[PDB]
Amino acid sequence: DIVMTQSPDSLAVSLGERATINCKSSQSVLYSSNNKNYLAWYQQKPGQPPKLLIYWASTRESGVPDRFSGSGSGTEFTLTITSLQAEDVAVYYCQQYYSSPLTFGGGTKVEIK
Amino acid sequence: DIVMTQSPDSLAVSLGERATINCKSSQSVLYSSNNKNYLAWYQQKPGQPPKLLIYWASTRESGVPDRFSGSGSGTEFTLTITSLQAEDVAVYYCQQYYSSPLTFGGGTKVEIK
Amino acid sequence: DIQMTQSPSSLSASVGDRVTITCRASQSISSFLNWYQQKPGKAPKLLIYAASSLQSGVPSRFSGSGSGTDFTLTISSLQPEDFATYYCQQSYSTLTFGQGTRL
Amino acid sequence: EVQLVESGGGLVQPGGSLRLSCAASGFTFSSYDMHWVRQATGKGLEWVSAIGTAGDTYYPGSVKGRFTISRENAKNSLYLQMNSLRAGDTAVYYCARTWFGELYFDYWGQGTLVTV
Amino acid sequence: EVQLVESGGGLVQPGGSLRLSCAASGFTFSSYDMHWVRQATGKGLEWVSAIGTAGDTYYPGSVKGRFTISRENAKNSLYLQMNSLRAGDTAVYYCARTWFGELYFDYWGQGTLVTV
Amino acid sequence: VQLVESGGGLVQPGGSLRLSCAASGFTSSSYAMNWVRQAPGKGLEWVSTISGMGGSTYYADSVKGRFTISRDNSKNTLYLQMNSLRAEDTAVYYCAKRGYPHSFDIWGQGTMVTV
Amino acid sequence: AQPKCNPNLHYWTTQDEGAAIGLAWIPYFGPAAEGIYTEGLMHNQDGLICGLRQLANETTQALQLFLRATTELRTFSILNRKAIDFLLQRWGGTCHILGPDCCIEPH
Amino acid sequence: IVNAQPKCNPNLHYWTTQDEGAAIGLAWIPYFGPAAEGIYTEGLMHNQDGLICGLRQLANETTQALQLFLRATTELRTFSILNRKAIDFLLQRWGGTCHILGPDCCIEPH
Amino acid sequence: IVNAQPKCNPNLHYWTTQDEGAAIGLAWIPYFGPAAEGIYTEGLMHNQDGLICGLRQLANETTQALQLFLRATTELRTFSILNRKAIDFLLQRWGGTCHILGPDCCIEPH
Amino acid sequence: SIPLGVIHNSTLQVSDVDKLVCRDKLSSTNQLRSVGLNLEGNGVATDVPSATKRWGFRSGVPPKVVNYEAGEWAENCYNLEIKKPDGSECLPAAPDGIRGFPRCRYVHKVSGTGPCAGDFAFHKEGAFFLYDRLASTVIYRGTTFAEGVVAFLILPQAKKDFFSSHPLGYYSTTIRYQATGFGTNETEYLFEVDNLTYVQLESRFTPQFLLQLNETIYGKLIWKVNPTTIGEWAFWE
Amino acid sequence: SIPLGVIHNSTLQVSDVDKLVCRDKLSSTNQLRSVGLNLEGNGVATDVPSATKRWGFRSGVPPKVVNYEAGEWAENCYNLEIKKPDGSECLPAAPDGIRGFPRCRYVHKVSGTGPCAGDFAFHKEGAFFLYDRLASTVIYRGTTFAEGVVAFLILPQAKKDFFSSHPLGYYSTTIRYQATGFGTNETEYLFEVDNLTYVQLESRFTPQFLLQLNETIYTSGKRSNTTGKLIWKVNPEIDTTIGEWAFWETKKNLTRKIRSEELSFTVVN
Amino acid sequence: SIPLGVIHNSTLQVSDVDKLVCRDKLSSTNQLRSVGLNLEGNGVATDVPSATKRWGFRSGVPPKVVNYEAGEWAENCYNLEIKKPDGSECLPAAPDGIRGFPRCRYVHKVSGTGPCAGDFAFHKEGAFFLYDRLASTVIYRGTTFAEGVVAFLILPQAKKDFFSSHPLGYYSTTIRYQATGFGTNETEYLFEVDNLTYVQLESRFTPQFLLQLNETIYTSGKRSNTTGKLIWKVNPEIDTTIGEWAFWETKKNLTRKIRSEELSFTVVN
Ligand SMILES: *[C@@H]1O[C@H](CO)[C@@H](O[C@@H]2O[C@H](CO)[C@@H](O[C@@H]3O[C@H](CO[C@H]4O[C@H](CO[C@H]5O[C@H](CO)[C@@H](O)[C@H](O)[C@@H]5O)[C@@H](O)[C@H](O)[C@@H]4O)[C@@H](O)[C@H](O[C@H]4O[C@H](CO)[C@@H](O)[C@H](O)[C@@H]4O)[C@@H]3O)[C@H](O)[C@H]2NC(C)=O)[C@H](O)[C@H]1NC(C)=O
Ligand SMILES: *[C@@H]1O[C@H](CO)[C@@H](O)[C@H](O)[C@H]1NC(C)=O
Ligand SMILES: *[C@@H]1O[C@H](CO)[C@@H](O)[C@H](O)[C@H]1NC(C)=O
Ligand SMILES: *[C@@H]1O[C@H](CO)[C@@H](O)[C@H](O)[C@H]1NC(C)=O
Ligand SMILES: *[C@@H]1O[C@H](CO)[C@@H](O)[C@H](O)[C@H]1NC(C)=O
Ligand SMILES: *[C@@H]1O[C@H](CO)[C@@H](O)[C@H](O)[C@H]1NC(C)=O
Ligand SMILES: *[C@@H]1O[C@H](CO)[C@@H](O)[C@H](O)[C@H]1NC(C)=O
Ligand SMILES: *[C@@H]1O[C@H](CO)[C@@H](O)[C@H](O)[C@H]1NC(C)=O
Ligand SMILES: *[C@@H]1O[C@H](CO)[C@@H](O)[C@H](O)[C@H]1NC(C)=O
Repeated sequence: DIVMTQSPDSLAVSLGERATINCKSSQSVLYSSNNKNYLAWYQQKPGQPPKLLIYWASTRESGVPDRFSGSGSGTEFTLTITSLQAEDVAVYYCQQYYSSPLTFGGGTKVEIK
Repeated sequence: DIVMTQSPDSLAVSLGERATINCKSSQSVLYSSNNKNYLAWYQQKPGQPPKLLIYWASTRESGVPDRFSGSGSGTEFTLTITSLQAEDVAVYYCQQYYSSPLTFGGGTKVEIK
Repeated sequence: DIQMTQSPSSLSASVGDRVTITCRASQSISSFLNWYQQKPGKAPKLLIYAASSLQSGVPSRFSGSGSGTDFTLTISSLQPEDFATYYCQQSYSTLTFGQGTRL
Repeated sequence: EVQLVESGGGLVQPGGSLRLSCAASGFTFSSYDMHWVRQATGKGLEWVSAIGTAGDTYYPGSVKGRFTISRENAKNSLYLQMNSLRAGDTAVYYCARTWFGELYFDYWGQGTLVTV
Repeated sequence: EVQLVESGGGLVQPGGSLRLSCAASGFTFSSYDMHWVRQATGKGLEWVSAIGTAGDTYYPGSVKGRFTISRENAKNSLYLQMNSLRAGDTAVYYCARTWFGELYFDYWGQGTLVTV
Repeated sequence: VQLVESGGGLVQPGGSLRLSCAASGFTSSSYAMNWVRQAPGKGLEWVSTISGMGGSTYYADSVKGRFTISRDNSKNTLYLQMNSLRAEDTAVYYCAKRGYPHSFDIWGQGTMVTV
Repeated sequence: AQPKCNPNLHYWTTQDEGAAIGLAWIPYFGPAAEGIYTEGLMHNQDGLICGLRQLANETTQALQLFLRATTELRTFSILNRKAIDFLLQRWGGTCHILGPDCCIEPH
Repeated sequence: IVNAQPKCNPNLHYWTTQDEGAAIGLAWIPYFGPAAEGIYTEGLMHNQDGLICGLRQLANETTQALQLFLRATTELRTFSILNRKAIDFLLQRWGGTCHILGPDCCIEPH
Repeated sequence: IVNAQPKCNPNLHYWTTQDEGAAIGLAWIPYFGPAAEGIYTEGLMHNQDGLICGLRQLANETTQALQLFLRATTELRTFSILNRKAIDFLLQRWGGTCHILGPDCCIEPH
Repeated sequence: SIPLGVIHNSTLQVSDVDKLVCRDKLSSTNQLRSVGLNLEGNGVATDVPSATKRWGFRSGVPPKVVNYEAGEWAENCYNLEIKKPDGSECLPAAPDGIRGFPRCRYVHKVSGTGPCAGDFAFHKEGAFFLYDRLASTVIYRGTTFAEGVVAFLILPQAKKDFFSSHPLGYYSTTIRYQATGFGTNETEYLFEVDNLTYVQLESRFTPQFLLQLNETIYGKLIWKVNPTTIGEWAFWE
Repeated sequence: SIPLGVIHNSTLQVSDVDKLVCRDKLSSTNQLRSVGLNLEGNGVATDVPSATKRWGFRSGVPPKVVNYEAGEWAENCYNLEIKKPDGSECLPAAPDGIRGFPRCRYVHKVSGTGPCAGDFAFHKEGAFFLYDRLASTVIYRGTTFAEGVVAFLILPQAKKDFFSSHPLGYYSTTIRYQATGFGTNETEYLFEVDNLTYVQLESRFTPQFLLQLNETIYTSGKRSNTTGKLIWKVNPEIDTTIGEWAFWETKKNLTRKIRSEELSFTVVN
Repeated sequence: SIPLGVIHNSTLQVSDVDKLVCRDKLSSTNQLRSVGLNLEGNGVATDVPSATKRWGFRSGVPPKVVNYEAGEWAENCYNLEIKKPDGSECLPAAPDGIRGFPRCRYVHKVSGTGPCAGDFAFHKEGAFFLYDRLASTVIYRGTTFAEGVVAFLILPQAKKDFFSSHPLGYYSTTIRYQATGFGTNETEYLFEVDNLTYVQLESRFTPQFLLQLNETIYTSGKRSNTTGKLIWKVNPEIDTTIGEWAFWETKKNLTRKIRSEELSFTVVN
């Protein structure tokens, strides 16, 4: 049962500065057959349903701006916001669809300074 | 991956009596073929690089005094200082070298009383 | 199968010169190419054991060079007895020979 | 444009029964398998149920015997029926649409708060 | 006898690059496998890179693509090239030598601190 | 140290011929000897090889069903029984001994077969 | 009975042991899993190919039933069993010379 | 005889895998077919006491050789024993150099 | 001979699995039997250099065919080579249409 | 050199390989058959207390498996779920191919704890544990087996009267036991009549008596039960 | 009682086992061969929607594997990656020996989720899924296979004429399909031309057409739009049915080439 | 068509497939035998530094194994514990059936870290790795193996003449090595005399020499010290070469004995 743990519980970073959210999974979610990581990143802005930022660990949803970039392989992954505008304050979640339970990691809250 | 857990985060004990640090591994690091436990113990004094103390779970390093005694098997391990001295105050670490990611347990600090 | 090609079909050089003869394989052979020197009208003589190793008793001037797909042989000093034609044999499959090179 | 409307929710006594309805518009409901995800007020998102396109119901251990998920393609609405609700199941429930053939929830609906 | 010295630590802007150099003396550098170990101020020792005798490089997931380790045997030096550094990378970086053919770090260099 | 070839001559298209390669200074039984054919002016191609003891017989694609090759280890002699000779077979034949990359190392003097 | 029979058969088979002479027999210095196969096209005779396809379709009944009976996870003995049965039927016991049950040709 | 064993069962109720010819249905297809429990076919050999009471002895005697044979081979699961017995039977009848009159090979002259 | 091969070992000391007939004790039983290490037996064929040496040559020669056969086969574990050799031998000598007095068929009158 | 039995004229004579007798003919491979005859037929006690004595644990011997094409109905079959007092597995998990013995009238499902000296459990008498056309020298956890011995037969001349037709309705009852100290002489068995009610075992008890014990009875309770000789005849008798 | 086929004079007659004609002559095992003929040649439809219907799920039947020494090049092969809607495993993982079918011109890498009611997936028609010289009765996850039947042959020994001589590198394209409700009548397939564009799939569409659709979508697909993933619906507006003939027949016949203009695309919203 | 050796009158005639020689008689399958002959008997260098060079790592080729019914005692057998420099597994774990080579005079147990390019390790010489009646083309972790080739034999007349009796003690000593850069040209080995003392290893050193060195270190090598693990360079300072002859050669007699004084020790550093 893969359990996702996001390393920074909160991430205060100033406007326009890179932010990185780390995501460690108990088990590797890289699939050998296709060699593409079965992880997705969700953004939940306060008061709204979560939104799908990045899927396949790195692939970016069409609506999502270029700032959000997902990287990593195997057990641990990271989501990097190249420039953090104020409107990106939210709680960011991981998801693994490699295995049955489809767990989500504890949210990471990014706050502007 | 084996995740190493050292049970006593801080172990305040007076000088001259036994001090034991307990180390727990997620899955056993005892290799069947050689029946040798793939665990090592490191001592990091404040502001010095960590120095190896006990390797193969029980085998002691050449420099290390015989006061530092290590023991255990399978999943869980322990390090025992037969007589604590003022000089021994440090942060003691675990390592499991049985798997692909080399992992160090969270440090245990011993302090004189 | 793999096709063996020596790039210089014929070339002429004087004595005391540096010459390189190259044999090319269509698909990579793992340093399994051995060179043969055939004196005109006489049975061929092995030169390079496998891409680089020089046969015992063959003059040291002959130098074997090897790689994954492209092989070369260099004659250090071009003595008259070494002016004879050369061949390249692959040993990966079917033991074909490249078309001979004429000096 | 996929737009998901969720209904139901409110105060149900522990051990009571509730029905949550997720009406779906803007996409072919039959083609897409649908999931329920609940976010606890103080905890991260937890996946709580999934329905296949063929009506097969799949649940995690927590709600294995207590939750019944159903989709009726005809009226384009999806229901999660909750029985024997315990205090733990007091989260905000989101109906989510997995992408076609894939297990990441692309589209979510505004959550409905259930309090036990 | 065995002396490992770290160099190149400093302040690096987030997303920037830094190159760490480990000099070695008192042992045959070529034979032994050299490792870089990261110790955060409050998080304990963490293995961050490994270089083999033949130049083979192994990294954990965190620095799988960001970090490239290199050893140049002739000058008895070990090089860790850190790229795209993030806030998490700030720590004391040790160059360690595992004992011949085994994975325990017998000798540790005097640490160098890099801040992001 | 010496390999001797014999049996070459004039054979009309079709028919059979036996090429005898004999080993002098070598125990041919130990070494896997090979036959290499050089067409006049058209380069060298390998035709067949045998294992040292004679268990394994190996042939080229062209002569896969046409040539039968056998070794009499007792006499240190190799026999290549060419059969159903074709027009292109009118070439000198060399017998050689295997080497590190299945490399012909000691070459006996070639014999000429003409169709 | 078959609706459409492909007249031409393009067959991939494992390489002939005799064919390989290079030091590619060595596993380390050798072709990967993809390379082993050797190609062929039996386009000359349509009737043979269509017979083969019909034969395969008919045999699958027995092959499946035989698989059901056997406890083999991986059954590699069908060909050997066919050879043994062929020999056992031809020479099971007491062949009669003149008799055609066992056909041994007197001069 | 089966005198050695304390008691020999006169009736032998045997279960065997289904006869290939027996199944004429479209149940040959694995998907549309009986599960593992149902494949077996049934029989009774109660009539012959002598034959079965002999078989039980034959099994009892042959386990001695069978266990040694299993010890020798490194087969995790051994399925070639019947094939090897067939090969031995053929090789015994027709090893080579058959003699028409001689008992070594067996083909009645007329 | 084997001088093609650099050095030939004059002595062959062979370890083999035990013969089925020799063992009579109640050690055939797996529970009471020898452990994996003890099943083996010993022999020495030092007296005859020629046969064993030839044998080393034969093994060096046959390895090529063995490797190619393994490459063609999909067997993870191959234990049928000896049986296939046996069936080849029988199929070859007695394949069919064997003349009573012919090269193809071993049979010989009287 | 496995003994091979030739059945001719409904009489079994073990084949004499040396004599090369020509009465037998092996027309087809079908005539060759391997039959697994249950050990209970030979007359040994089949109840769990007696049967357990035969099973023993040894280490250092690799398990071996042989297939038997045909088998015999087993009056008593055993299913073992023995865990060491820790819970560590005592019997190897069943391999993929292995399946429970079919056609068992009574399945004695023994679950409990016992010392397990060996890696594998072996039959002291030298017999095979029979699993669904696979005879194994070892016991596999959770898989129904019947003690038996495999015999190899040459069936008669493709007449197919034997083992293809009966020359001349499957219900399986799961008897359940709890055991401690399994695999040693100090083993105690209490039969599980019901969830809260258990009866302590004796060697004399037969499956029929155990089945009636449920009717007889009407904080888990262990009942000592006393009912000459019971079931002196074998199951067939 | 497996039927054995004897090839006499390039004519195939099933062996008269009961008749025991001596004419057939098995010199050595090399003569004996097993051929994995694929169903694609048999003329059954090979498109993913129809082909999937043949495949079925069952539990309680153990997988069985057979060895076929030689085999036939297959126009269409499949690589299922089905997962249950939870994410739980559906198709059993491949065993060590099993590998993808060699020599597949088009590999239909179906991916997606479906109800899996059985431990293993079986062929309803009774055929064998073929994997790299190991025919199997079940579908293994992630390994290319071509559904087929295995035939046992006694080859003639005259000059190794068959399978060793031509009577007289391959490029495999992976067509990726995204699917829901795999293994049921409600299955829906999207062909994945690109990561942001998908075209709803119909049975009539053939692999050649699909690749042509890939090219036409490249020009006018409007793939690079931030709106989201696009499920296009495509109709070839031509009088005749696309892919009427089989692959062997269609190459013999004059091929019909569909211009980009004829294809019609409607966004599905 | 693997060559099948025929033994006639204690003379090895390899069989001729086509000939079907009348003379040879195969009475039963017992006569057929497979023999696994070690490479050490073939005069190849057998010391671990040279032997490792012949082994090599490649990926993309499946491992295959064969059974050899009988085998030859091997003077030198190797057991590998290689791990990648980060601690990842390099050599596949042994399958259940595979067990260590039965009879080994010297078991060279190599435990160390090396670049591990391929999935599996293969013999560059084409030979097999012999494991307890199983001949494999791939090295398996932690199982004693002796590299060798498998020969198939038709034994003579099954008259107990061959492999049934000796026509005419098993003590195995483990030489423990530690290696870095295993499987590459730049490989260094340390002979492990004991926990705290290691000796740099060269090809010249033979197992008898290494055991003598172990004794010499124990008696007078001052192995125990507080400095740390000691790596000693050792050279036998005797005019003659060390162990030129093979184990069978000259029955290893009249061989100069290198008294403890002759060996010279210096500390590498
Ligand atoms: C069955 O027996 C045969 C016969 O003994 C074995 O053949 C041996 O093969 C191995 C490797 O396959 C060779 O080792 C090589 O040594 C090379 C150094 O040169 C050697 O060559 C000589 C061989 O002499 C014969 O061949 C030459 C060449 O045609 C002829 O001129 C000569 O007349 C003979 O016909 C030896 O005499 C000499 O002393 C040397 O030993 C190395 O170059 C070679 O490769 C190395 O380097 C490669 C490139 O870097 C690298 O890829 C390799 O891994 C390796 O590092 C290899 O070490 C033996 O020399 C060779 N013996 C003979 C007598 O030919 C065969 O291996 C064996 N097979 C089995 C399964 O048992
Ligand atoms: C080596 O270490 C092992 C493990 O602690 C120990 O059993 C052995 O006695 C030690 N030997 C020496 C010579 O220190
Ligand atoms: C059980 O066996 C052990 C070992 O032989 C013995 O010590 C003990 O006395 C026995 N107990 C009984 C009750 O048989
Ligand atoms: C009794 O135990 C059975 C299992 O043996 C279980 O299924 C059943 O629910 C139990 N019933 C009660 C009343 O405990
Ligand atoms: C599919 O089949 C099921 C039977 O399992 C049936 O109930 C359902 O109506 C069918 N649906 C369609 C669209 O045919
Ligand atoms: C088809 O699409 C792929 C990507 O989906 C692209 O790489 C390729 O060029 C396209 N055309 C062909 C003919 O494959
Ligand atoms: C599209 O997907 C492929 C994998 O199918 C991936 O390699 C490629 O980088 C992706 N590109 C974009 C732009 O998403
Ligand atoms: C070892 O092999 C590598 C491979 O290229 C080479 O670079 C290196 O120089 C070699 N070492 C020696 C000492 O030859
Ligand atoms: C040789 O080494 C062994 C262990 O390998 C050790 O027990 C022994 O003491 C050593 N020799 C001597 C003479 O001490």
